Amino acid sequence: SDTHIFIIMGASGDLAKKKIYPTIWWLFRDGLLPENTFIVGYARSRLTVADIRKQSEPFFKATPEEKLKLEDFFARNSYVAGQYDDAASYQRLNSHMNALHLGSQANRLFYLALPPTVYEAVTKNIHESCMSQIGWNRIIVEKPFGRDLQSSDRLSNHISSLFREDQIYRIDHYLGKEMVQNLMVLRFANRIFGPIWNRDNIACVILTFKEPFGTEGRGGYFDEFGIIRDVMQNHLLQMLCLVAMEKPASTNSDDVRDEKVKVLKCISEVQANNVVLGQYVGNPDGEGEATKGYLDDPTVPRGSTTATFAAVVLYVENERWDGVPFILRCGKALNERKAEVRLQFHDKRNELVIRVLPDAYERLILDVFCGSQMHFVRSDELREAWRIFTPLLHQIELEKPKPIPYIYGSRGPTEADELMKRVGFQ
Amino acid sequence: SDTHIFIIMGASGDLAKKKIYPTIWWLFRDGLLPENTFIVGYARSRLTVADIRKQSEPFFKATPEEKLKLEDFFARNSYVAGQYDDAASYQRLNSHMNALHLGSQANRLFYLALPPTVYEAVTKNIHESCMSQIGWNRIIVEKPFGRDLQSSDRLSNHISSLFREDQIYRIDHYLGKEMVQNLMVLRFANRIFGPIWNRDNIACVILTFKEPFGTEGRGGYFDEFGIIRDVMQNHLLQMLCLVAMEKPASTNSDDVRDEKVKVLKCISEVQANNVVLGQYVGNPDGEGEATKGYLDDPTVPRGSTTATFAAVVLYVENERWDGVPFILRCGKALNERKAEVRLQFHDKRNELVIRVLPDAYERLILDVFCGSQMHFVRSDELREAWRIFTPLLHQIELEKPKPIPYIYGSRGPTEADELMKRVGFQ
Ligand SMILES: NC(=O)c1ccc[n+]([C@@H]2O[C@H](COP(=O)([O-])OP(=O)(O)OC[C@H]3O[C@@H](n4cnc5c(N)ncnc54)[C@H](OP(=O)(O)O)[C@@H]3O)[C@@H](O)[C@H]2O)c1
Ligand SMILES: NC(=O)c1ccc[n+]([C@@H]2O[C@H](COP(=O)([O-])OP(=O)(O)OC[C@H]3O[C@@H](n4cnc5c(N)ncnc54)[C@H](OP(=O)(O)O)[C@@H]3O)[C@@H](O)[C@H]2O)c1
Repeated sequence: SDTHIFIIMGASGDLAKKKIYPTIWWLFRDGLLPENTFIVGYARSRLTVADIRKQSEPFFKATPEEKLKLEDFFARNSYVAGQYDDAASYQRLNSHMNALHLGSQANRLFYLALPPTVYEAVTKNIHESCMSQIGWNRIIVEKPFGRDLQSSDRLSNHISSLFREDQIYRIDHYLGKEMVQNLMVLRFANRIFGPIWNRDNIACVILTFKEPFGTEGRGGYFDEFGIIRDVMQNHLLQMLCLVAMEKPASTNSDDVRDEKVKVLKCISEVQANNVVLGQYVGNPDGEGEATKGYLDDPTVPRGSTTATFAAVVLYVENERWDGVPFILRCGKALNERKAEVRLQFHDKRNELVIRVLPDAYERLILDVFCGSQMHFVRSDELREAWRIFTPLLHQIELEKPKPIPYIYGSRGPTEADELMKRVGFQ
Repeated sequence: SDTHIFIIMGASGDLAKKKIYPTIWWLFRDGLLPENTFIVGYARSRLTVADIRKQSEPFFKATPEEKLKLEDFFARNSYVAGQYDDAASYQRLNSHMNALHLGSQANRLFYLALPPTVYEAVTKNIHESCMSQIGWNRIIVEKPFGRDLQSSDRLSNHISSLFREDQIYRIDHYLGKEMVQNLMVLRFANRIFGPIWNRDNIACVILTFKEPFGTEGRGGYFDEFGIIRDVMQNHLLQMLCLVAMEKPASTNSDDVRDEKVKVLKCISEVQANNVVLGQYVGNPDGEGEATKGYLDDPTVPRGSTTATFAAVVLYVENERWDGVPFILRCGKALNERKAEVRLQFHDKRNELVIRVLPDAYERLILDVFCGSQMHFVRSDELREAWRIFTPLLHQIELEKPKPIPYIYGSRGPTEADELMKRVGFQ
């Protein structure tokens, strides 16, 4: 229809006031939201809309001449309070949404801006209380999608036992304002260079994600993940899929995601001999945040063996690719801010390099509004990535191997380049 | 065999003392010449080897410790004097070559460092006087290979009436020390991206040759050619061939040159509507040779309509390429020193970019020594390029259209970009 309700499960946290309210503001200001779109937040802290405004207007970049549009925006805003496992609270939320103009028939988009530890509760109550009877119901879940195959499997099974896959939207948007253009141009490259990309012409493919900045006083949150769960298992693996995939049956989201799943189902579990881990130490001669290392961050626990750099070799095992090594190299606190995919050819060796107005996160919100699931990891697709990376992560958490120390600013630990050479790179 | 004689027809000119003596020195110093190689020069001016040495040693970059190798080098040197159409002079040359150690059986490589106006004479006398009876005989001819289809045809017919094609080596080496790597990597790219390069995936191909420097006090020699005869008709057309060619039957020089000829035989004669010509004027705000324009060069005749920039659209007409425009854009005195080939794809539009120890000219001398004709335009291949570009050049010399004036440092006359847009570039 034409009436939409944007439920924000958790308006009192960072992601709410720092981004999603600003981003929805930015889409409304530019006339990109549906004309009949209400924004309804919901958390336990009792507070007025004006409190959200006083504590989240700084981040809007508002200018005096455009503020009347903002007044209409906040007329669209409303907020109610309640618990996350209180049936009466969800009933109050549902009745308040029904009270809005045409809220009975309206589409409902639930953004779970909550720590996944409460998801099991929320997804339940919504399912039995707040789902629309006429319009569609789409839920946006947030990272982490578990931390291993078992936890991710239990969470995804719980969520998919209540919502069809065309209602589950797993969003990921923390690696740059050009995050969607990456996958878009990589899909275009797979559609163009489809016939060339075989084991006959290519000897090795690499996928690189370098960042020049460290954790920057926030290594405490990064310490509970690791560089494998933060960059590799989700994004680099998705672009590996996009590189190695077959020609899709069409341009539907589900067909290309089927091809990505088919690619993932051919990658065996990575083992430690094909893995090089590294941790960045403070640069003695640099200045600024360059002087501090990973362990010099106060939020990082002492003795942390968490890797902030990883080089991993995977192999797609079919007829198109066999023995062709896919080298995923990523790392915080490096020499450049580079995100590229280089395919080296069977012959100095020659290689093809693929380097990178709706801006990423906004593009993603608009995809869930229109309904295109193109860029969201699908539930069965995730299980395969977690299967690939789970034994290695269990081994790392069990044995806790000391990551190779590398100097802040270096390209990486020399063992990574040695690993590349062992498999056949030069 | 093992004995070689390097005849240099014309040791008293620039190309002799500035390059070919230095280059052969550089190949001997590095042990790249055959061990039994004699260097024998020949021109009308009577002079000793020591005069060539006193006037060409500056250009050798000799260092005190390496000069004993140079003494052996000049022991290999010798020189005789005579006319270019005097039978007795060529008889003296032949007897002197026979006098050398094993000179009767030795291979003979004739380098015609002479203005082509005497070629007809030289190539005759050699054919009847100085060709070896046991070893091979290879002649290196030099630009210009004529100036239109008729003159080039008469010259090539005269030369090929005396020497087989595996004896004629048309050398071209004035556009950079990386001139051979260009064609090498372009051949590799054709062998790799063969299946992709069709009219289905590609909408437009461009081939760019930009130079940031002007004529630099030597516009008098450039004025008799034009930018079409200096860059486009020879080099850019060769790399167009290398891009659009089919898969060769093997890796022989003659098979790939057959493919290049097959490509050339499908390009019709270019007409003025697909041509944009430009002449560089002095930059008022720049400094140095930037202040002077093309007409400010004293060696340039007043009122010269010679084009120093050209943008030309050609079309290969077969089944692999049809309606696919090949845009050859070249120009002296520009913004960058760039030599690239960009293939634009059928969709912002995406494009594939191909940009560029034996160093070019040395690599070429070594190819004629070993005998690989890979990088030398073959006699039947040249005729096709001259056929393509002859009507346009006749029209330019007849009507003398004033080239579009463009500012020194600009990308080029706006009419070139307009021409690109007319054919379908964006
Ligand atoms: N790179 C990443 O992976 C990344 C980065 C940023 C955010 N995120 C995800 O984004 C989501 C939003 O989190 P946030 O960082 O923006 O802020 P947040 O403080 O984690 O959560 C926002 C709201 O959640 C409720 N909440 C927090 N902890 C709770 C608990 N233990 N029990 C019940 N309710 C609780 C509170 O609402 P009330 O107290 O008002 O009820 C709080 O204001 C999280 O799921 C987080 O994982 C991920
Ligand atoms: N970009 C280009 O196209 C380019 C650039 C450089 C050179 N070249 C070619 O390289 C070749 C070498 O020429 P160069 O520039 O190095 O010097 P050059 O002075 O043209 O020729 C060298 C020798 O040729 C003889 N010679 C010159 N004009 C003659 C004439 N009208 N009749 C008879 N003999 C004559 C003289 O020998 P003696 O007086 O001792 O007998 C002279 O020392 C030429 O064919 C030229 O076209 C081309």
